Amino acid sequence: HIDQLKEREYNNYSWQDLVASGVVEYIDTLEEETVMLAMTPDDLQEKEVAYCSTYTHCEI
Amino acid sequence: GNDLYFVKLPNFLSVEPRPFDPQYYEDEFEEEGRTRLKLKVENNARIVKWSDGSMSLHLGNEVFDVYKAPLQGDHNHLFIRQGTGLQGQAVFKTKLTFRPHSTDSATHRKMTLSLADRCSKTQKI
Amino acid sequence: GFVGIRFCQECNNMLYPKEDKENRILLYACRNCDYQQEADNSCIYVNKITHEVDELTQIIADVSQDPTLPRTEDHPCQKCGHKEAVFFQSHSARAEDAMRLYYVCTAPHCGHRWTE
Ligand SMILES: [Zn+2]
Ligand SMILES: [Zn+2]
Repeated sequence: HIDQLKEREYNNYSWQDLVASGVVEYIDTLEEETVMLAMTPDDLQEKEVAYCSTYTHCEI
Repeated sequence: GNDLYFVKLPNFLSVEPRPFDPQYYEDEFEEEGRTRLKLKVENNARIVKWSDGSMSLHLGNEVFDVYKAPLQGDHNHLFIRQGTGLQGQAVFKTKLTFRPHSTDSATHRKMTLSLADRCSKTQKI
Repeated sequence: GFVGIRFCQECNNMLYPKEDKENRILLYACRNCDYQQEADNSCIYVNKITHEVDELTQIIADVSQDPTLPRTEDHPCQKCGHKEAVFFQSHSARAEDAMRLYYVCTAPHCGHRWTE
């Protein structure tokens, strides 16, 4: 996705392809109640003593 | 001879399921009418492959620009089911673990008429 | 314990408690109906002032599939013997004075819950 999205304009790819490929998702405040949300990709999804180990989403 | 050769296209890019033949083609169709005729004067196909791993689908000098994105709700087998055998003789081929993500587009137009009319009539006498 | 609502048999209405004068027994009559049925409980109305509630009766087993809910491997189940369990506090209004935790076994077709 980063490779297709870096090469946008030089090809037709866009944000809506991340949506359509199921990579990113619009989450409502009322649905944000139920997410188990990470704050960076790596740093929160590594292996330690466990915080959750059930993350559903990450911040952009 | 077998590879990823399945190709979804939108409504406005609907290619004929059969080769072009003069005995199968007819004149029925006509900004309004501009989009109408395109359905059969364009839509045999050559999916051109590029050094970046993108694909371009050509039915003219117009281009559809394509990526071989994965699929997970549609994990079928593709097969040429021709009516010949017992009840459609499906010949085996590629499995639907990927399908095209790609861009094919349209446009709109503009209008203009009038606002209100005259008034203040008066009968004789 | 408690008393339930016991419904009429004719009108399907709510039965009142009624003492039988001149057999000295406890009945259940109707308002709408003329339906007399014979009590068994000998108990009319109850009231828990302490409001003593066990939370394990309110806990559903469906909690275990909560992504947002901490997971341990230090308390195993007692029926099956699974290692995983989720845990949460009473999650209730009217919690008297307790920060007691509650566990549910994280294994399908079990839904065993316990408190330590
Ligand atoms: Zn009744
Ligand atoms: Zn268990």
